[PDB]
Formats: sequence, structure tokens, C-alpha cells
Amino acid sequence: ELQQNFTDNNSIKYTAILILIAFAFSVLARLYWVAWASEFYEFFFNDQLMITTNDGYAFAEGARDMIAGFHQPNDLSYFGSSLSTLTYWLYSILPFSFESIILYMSTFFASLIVVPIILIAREYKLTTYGFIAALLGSIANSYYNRTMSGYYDTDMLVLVLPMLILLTFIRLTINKDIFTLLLSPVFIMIYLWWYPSSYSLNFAMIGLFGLYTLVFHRKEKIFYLTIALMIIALSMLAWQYKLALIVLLFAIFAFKEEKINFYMIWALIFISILILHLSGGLDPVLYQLKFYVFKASDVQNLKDAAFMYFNVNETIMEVNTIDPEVFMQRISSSVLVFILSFIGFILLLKDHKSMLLALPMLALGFMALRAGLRFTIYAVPVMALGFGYFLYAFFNFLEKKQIKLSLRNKNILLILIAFFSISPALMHIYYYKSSTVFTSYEASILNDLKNKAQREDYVVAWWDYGYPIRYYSDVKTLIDGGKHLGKDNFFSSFVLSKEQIPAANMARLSVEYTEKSFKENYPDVLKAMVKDYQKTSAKDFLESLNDPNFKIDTPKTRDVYIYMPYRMLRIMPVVAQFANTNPDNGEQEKSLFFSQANPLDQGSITLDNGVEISNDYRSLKIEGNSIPLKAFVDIESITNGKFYYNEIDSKAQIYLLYLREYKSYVILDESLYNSSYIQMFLLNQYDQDLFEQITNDTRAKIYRLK
Amino acid sequence: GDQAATFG
Ligand SMILES: CC(=O)N[C@H]1[C@@H](OP(=O)(O)OP(=O)(O)OC/C=C(/C)CC/C=C(/C)CC/C=C(/C)CCC=C(C)C)O[C@H](CO)[C@@H](O)[C@@H]1O
Ligand SMILES: [Mn+2]
Ligand SMILES: [Mn+2]
Ligand code: NA
Repeated sequence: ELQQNFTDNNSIKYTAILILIAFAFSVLARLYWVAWASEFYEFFFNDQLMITTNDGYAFAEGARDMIAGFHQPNDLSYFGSSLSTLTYWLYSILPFSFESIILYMSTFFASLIVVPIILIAREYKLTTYGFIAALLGSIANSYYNRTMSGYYDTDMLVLVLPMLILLTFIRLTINKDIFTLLLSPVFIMIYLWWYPSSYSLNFAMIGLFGLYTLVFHRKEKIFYLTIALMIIALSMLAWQYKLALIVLLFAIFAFKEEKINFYMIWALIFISILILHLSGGLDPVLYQLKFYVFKASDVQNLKDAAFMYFNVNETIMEVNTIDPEVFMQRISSSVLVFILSFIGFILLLKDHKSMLLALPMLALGFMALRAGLRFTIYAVPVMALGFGYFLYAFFNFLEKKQIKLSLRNKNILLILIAFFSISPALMHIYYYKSSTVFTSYEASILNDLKNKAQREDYVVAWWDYGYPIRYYSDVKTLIDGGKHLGKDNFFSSFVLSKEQIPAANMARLSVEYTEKSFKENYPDVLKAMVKDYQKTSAKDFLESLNDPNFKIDTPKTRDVYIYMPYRMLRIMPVVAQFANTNPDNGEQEKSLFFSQANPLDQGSITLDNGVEISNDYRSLKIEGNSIPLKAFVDIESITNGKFYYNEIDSKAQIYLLYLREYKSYVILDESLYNSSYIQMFLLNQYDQDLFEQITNDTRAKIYRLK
Repeated sequence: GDQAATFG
């Protein structure tokens, strides 16, 4: 069974068997987390596991609303979006529950990446090495992360489509396949329809396909024709204009041998560049670069048309930076395999010039080093082929150096090499015991909110929670996973981190002015608030918000809920930082002392962050420095508001909070202690003239304005 | 790691 020769085999039957083996491997491998997570009651809702990224709930809401057939005007529902639409088709066609579909779609489609990997490897007559490369590429660390079961997001096809476009270019370079004239464009359309940001990659790849053609095929008409078709496919023409052009030029080139004169096709290239230009061309690329590569704060380019706001970019986990070890493991699950993968890619390049067309994705992935870990994805499959090529290279050496190796033994050697180098990805999967977005309890709290509040109501929360609340509670939010600029975040920051009188004034004013801005398009909503109540600056208006005798000339059009969950505690300083920023200034106002940590054991308490709590319960020890406490607040009931305020030092400024119900400690300053969050959630102290308590739980509180 | 959520 093993003595036979697999390397030379490139048959369609063999490649189909290999695709099936690798696809089944990819699915099976992302089934372990389902097996693990299913044993915890905390992860279920409606008899199924929950989604596993915040953003999935955005498409999940959208899918739900397409199924229901409507949404409300100006909830920012992903109604009609691509992943919502594919979810809706599959839901209407299949017998499985909605939650199961949303759980498993990524597990299926991300595994399709196995197809183009080993078909590209096969175009070079390396199908078996393609098979190994597809195994590695399908479960490599960062790719797995954003496509595991429950990662119900757009990442699940975001390399499959570009890899199929690459395969398309390869087949054109090797066989001059006329069917490329059709597939290259169609795939770009699908990619552009599935992930509009894909524009940038498409623009780069198409661009390179031109330069490559100016070099290696400077005379072949089919390359110029397919370039014109692809640039058209990049444009904003209606789908029928695009497809009409594509099919027209395709038939005319396919069935005419007198064909299309060369001047005509250069004319087509010009018409194309004009059309794509009218469609906005290259601007989306410079914008995305502006946000991720240049990390600008004011990205909409409004000097004095807006106020100045804290920059959310340095706040999102996806966009956080990464050191070289982690970059390499994200890409290859291991430094060794990464080095060998890179060598393999060089050798593959300096053997198949066409693999040059993979450079955009490679470049995009490496761009992670500047633009955040979320980009390494783009380098996984390219680099995986590189590793495949390295293996082909290695055994090639072993024959060009006449090494005496049986077939059975060379095959045992290959299986061993591939298994030993694919191990790190499996380890990562095993350890990547990710958990649900929320707990059953929070999804339950928000669904009960659904049955309590109205569809046209707002809940003020932090933007992290915008998608899950809108999914579970079917309400409106101020900010969410895709609407979370400084200018957007300011209102929720203020409501949650300032005192209650102005927090409620701001909750009413912000919800009302957001609703108005749907009809009025304020470039800055805070600026609209200011320039309505006849104030001179942001600080001026916000400080005028402090008056218990405040006139409210904006009428009430809905209820305004405030969602205050326990899990926000640990990011309270980050939330607070947004309203800590003088909008007239961009300047930080107070210093913000905060951290939450767990006691270790039970004589001097140490806490995770090295902060020693005094035996006295009267001082802390940060970085060798002992700092006095103003008070030790020992909180036994978050819901009852039963707590014990122990005075220590009227002259000091730091508070220590003990959460018995969580066995956790909080270290904060005076400014944060009085925030709406710490008071209404932890201590259960709220002005009953300003809010009504709607839900009171140890894990979350929901209040309503009045 | 790969979440469109807050950290810090
Ligand atoms: C449900 C939900 O809310 N989802 C939200 C989430 O989703 P998202 O990540 O998918 O959207 P995105 O952040 O804009 O994607 C940009 C990621 C790219 C890889 C594409 C473009 C990035 C570049 C850096 C351009 C690079 C240019 C090239 C030409 C490639 C070649 C480069 C080389 C060679 C160096 O984030 C959004 C935040 O606003 C929201 O809108 C969206 O709603
Ligand atoms: Mn996402
Ligand atoms: Mn709705
Ligand atoms: Na349990």
C-alpha cells in the first residue's frame, strides 16, 4: 500500500480523493472545539452553541431580519449583506436550526481553501505537495482563529476567493485557458460582492496582472482582454452591465479567430480605467491605508467641522500589534515551519514566475506587522504553498544527490515530515479553548429585554456589545462593531463614566440627536448639540449639561435603556478614556487610575497584577511603591446594594473594592468611583428620579430613562 | 485576539 509512487500522480481521481481528504480533515479539525464547548451549559442558547466573534451577531441580525422580511428604518441592520444573504438561502433550503447554521457555516466554507491550494500545486504538477500544503494552510493558527466553528464572520471566504483568482491566473499562464476570460472576472465580482473591502486586494492583484503581462506576455491578446474585463468587474457598473460586457467580449474572443484588433482592446482598457475611475477608484485603498497603515485619528478629514476625539484604533483587539515570534506562529503555527515556508516560497518563485501573482496576499499578510494581527490571514495559504514547495525541493535534492531511498521509505519519510510539522497547528487548536461571545445568562437577559422593550427603542451600551444587543434584544444602539469612531463612542463613554445627572442628560440628548441625524446628517453630533444649545465649545456645552434645572427642548420619541454588564468592569478605564478627552482639545482631562485583579490565595495579598494589598487592608504596593487607600469598600450584594464602606484616610485618593460574589478586587480613583457604572452596577445606587431599574442581576443591570 | 472588541 505504501511501496507505491504518489509524487508523480496528478490524476483527476487522485486529486479529487486528496481534496476530499483535506476538506474532511479541515472540518474534523474544527470540530474539536464544538466537542469541548458543548460540555458547558454557559455556552448554549436555544439548544445550540453561540457565535464566537462579536461581528457574527451583526450578520446574524441581518440574516434573521431577511428571514423575517424586514427591519426597522435606521437600525443599522446588515439586511441584504452577503453573509446574511447566504445564511438566509441556506436557512431556507436546509432542515437545521438557525443557530446550528450560524455555528457551522464558517467550519464549512473556510475549509474550501483546501481546493485552490492543491489545484495551484497541481498546475505545477505537485498535487501531493499541494495536499500537504492544504492540510497546513487549512488549520494554521491565525486562519483557524477567524474560521473556527462559531466564527460566524466574513473571514470564512476572504482568502478562498482570492486564492481561486490566483489559480485562475496560473491556469492562464500555463495553458492559455480561454475559460479564464470568464472566471477571473466572475470571481472578482463574487469577491467584491462577498467582502467589499476586498476591493483593495483586487485592485492590487489586477494591477500586478497588468505589469506581469507587460513583461512575460507582452504580445498575447487574451491577457489584455481579460485585464479589461477584470477592471470592468472592479467598477461600480450595475451587475447586468458588467456581466453583459464580460460575456460579450468573451464570446467574441472565444469564437472569432480574426478576433479583436489590438487597438480596440487598448481602447477597452481606457474605457475601463475611466469607468473604474468614475466608480471612485483607488480611494478605498488610500482610505484603508489611512486607518490601518497610517492609523490617523481624524480619518474623515474635518478640521473644525468636527471636534477632536480619542482614537479607537489603538483600542481594538484585531488591530493590536504583534512581535515576530507571534507573527510567524500566526502564519505557520511555528517559527521553523515559517522559515522553511519562506524558503519554499522563494524557490517556488524562482521556478514558476507566475507564483509572482501571489505577492499581493503575501504582502497583505506581512502588512500585519504594521496594521495589526488580523491581516496575517492573507499570508497563510501562499506561505503554505511555499512550505509544500520546500518539501518537493528537499526530496528533489535527495535524488539530485543520489540518496538511496526506497519508495516505501521516502513515503514514510514524507508522512512523518508533514505530521511533525503540522503538529503545532493541532496543539494551537487544542489550546484555543475559545468561549462564546456572551454567556447563556446575558443572552437570556437581552432576550427578556426583547420581550420587554420596543423595537424602536435605544439601549446605550459600549460598542463591543452593539451587535449582540441588537441581535438578542432587537433594539437600536448608539455604537457597534462597525460604528465606533471617537466621535461615535463619546456619548456612550460619557453616559457610562460620568455622574448620573449629566449621564441621563447625555443619554437623552445623544439618542435624540442620533435619531435626528438620520434625517439631518450632522458631520459631528456633539457639534450639532453644541451649535443648537448656543454654546461656544464642547467643554462649555458638556459642563452646562451638569444642571439639575436643565431644559430639554428635544422631545421624547422612544424609551432609552442603559445596559451595564459585569464584564465591562475590566475595560472601564478604556471606556472612560473616550469621554476623558476634551472634544475642543483632543486633550486628556484626568489621569484614570483603574485595574481589576483576582486574589491568589489566603498575610499580604498579591493579586494578578503584582499589586500587594496591605495586610492592614489600608495600603497597596505597585512597582515597589506603597500607596495609601482612602476607603475599603467590601461589596456582598451587587443586586441588593449591600456593601460596607470602611473609612481609612480622608486625605488619600485610591479606593479598593472587594467583589465577594466574584472574589475579585478593583483599584480605582475618585473620578471612576463616582461614574454611573461603578455606582449603579456595583453599589446599586441610582437616582430614582432619573432612572427606573428594569433588570437587576449580579451579571447585569438594565435601567430606563424617564 | 481576533475580536472586533475592546482591550487595554
Ligand atoms: C459586522 C461588522 O461590523 N464588521 C466590521 C469589520 O469588518 P471588516 O474588517 O471586514 O471591514 P474593514 O475593517 O474595513 O476591512 C479592512 C481589511 C482589509 C484586509 C482590506 C483593506 C486593508 C488595507 C490595509 C488596504 C491594503 C491595500 C492593498 C491594495 C492590498 C496590498 C497591500 C500591500 C501589498 C502592503 O471592520 C470595519 C471597521 O470599519 C467595519 O466597517 C465592519 O462593519
Ligand atoms: Mn470581523
Ligand atoms: Mn430591528
Ligand atoms: Na459548567
